[PDB]
Amino acid sequence: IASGKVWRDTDGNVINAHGGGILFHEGKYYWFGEHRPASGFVTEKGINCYSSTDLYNWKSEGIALAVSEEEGHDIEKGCIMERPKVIYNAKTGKFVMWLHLELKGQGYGPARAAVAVSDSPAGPYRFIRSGRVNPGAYPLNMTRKERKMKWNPEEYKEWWTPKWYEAIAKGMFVKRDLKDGQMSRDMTLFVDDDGKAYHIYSSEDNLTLQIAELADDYLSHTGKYIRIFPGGHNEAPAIFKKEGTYWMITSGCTGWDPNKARLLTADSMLGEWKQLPNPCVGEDADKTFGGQSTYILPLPEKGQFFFMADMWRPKSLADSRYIWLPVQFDDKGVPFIKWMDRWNF
Ligand SMILES: OC[C@H]1O[C@@H](O)[C@H](O)[C@@H](O)[C@H]1O
Ligand SMILES: OC[C@H]1O[C@@H](O)[C@H](O)[C@@H](O)[C@H]1O
Ligand SMILES: [Ca+2]
Repeated sequence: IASGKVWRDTDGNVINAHGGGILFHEGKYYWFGEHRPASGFVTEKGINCYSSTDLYNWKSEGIALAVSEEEGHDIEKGCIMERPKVIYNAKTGKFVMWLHLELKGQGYGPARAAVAVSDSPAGPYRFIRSGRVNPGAYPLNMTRKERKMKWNPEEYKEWWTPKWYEAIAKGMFVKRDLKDGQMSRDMTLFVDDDGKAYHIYSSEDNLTLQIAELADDYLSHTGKYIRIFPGGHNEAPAIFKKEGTYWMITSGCTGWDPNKARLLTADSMLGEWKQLPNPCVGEDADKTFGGQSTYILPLPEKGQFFFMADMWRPKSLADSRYIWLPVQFDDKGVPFIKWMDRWNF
């Protein structure tokens, strides 16, 4: 594994699977990610898939979730499709893909999540719907008192005042968004020990992370969710569980520019989370080695985990590279990440 270099599939073509993630099913790894074009910032083709038995050699499986050709469709060509993730639902035997969708021609304003489903890992995936998350529902961890507070929008027009920040912390944008649903941009999925799945996403104008329970078929949200680090600008979440404890790596909010990573931890998915120092160590750790978090893959056969990141190139997004590095653990069990030029499983 040679982070930062040009990686090619088994036909000699450049691997094009950004903002991605991996699952293992019936003996093979499947890597889903954004097909990015050589120019621009929209999705021309959709979500790409690659497969491998060894994590070194990747066969192109083609587009797993294609853009629609129907005019006015949610995923019409020219929408923005980002950070796709796939989880296998054991109950229904289906593959469920969630992704960040922004409607064609509307920049990043819509802030939706979208869901699609397939009987096979590589697709084709069938689009079901898009929208903002859990319309009408409050977070479990907003008290009755906090839920009663009202916030006149004309009094809070200026961002980053003391009163505005407090208001954001106490849930002013949760209430603003309560009718039509919570905003969802950068996102991930996690399937827990008990078969419950969670949708983790940057909400409230990117200011606040939310963690939402999915229904038993993984196709919708139950209404149960929490909100964490309000005003923190945690983005690009990646998450794993080890020995009962949850660990989440996130970026800051600086568009395509790299920034300092954060480590977050909890002893229950919907309990209280705490922030720890940057998990990246050594030279360039302050810039996440020039990358941005996308996924943490468990390798449960080994009791190991590895960290996947993107090295973004906004001038030609298809030239964006991949950083994959092992997760290491200190003598207290706290995960950390060191750069290695080349490494092996
Ligand atoms: O993100 C997709 C959304 O779809 C909506 O129809 C639903 O009301 C939301 O709770 C959410 O599941
Ligand atoms: O909007 C430009 C980019 O901003 C990043 O912060 C985000 O993680 C990406 O998925 C993309 O949306
Ligand atoms: Ca958001």
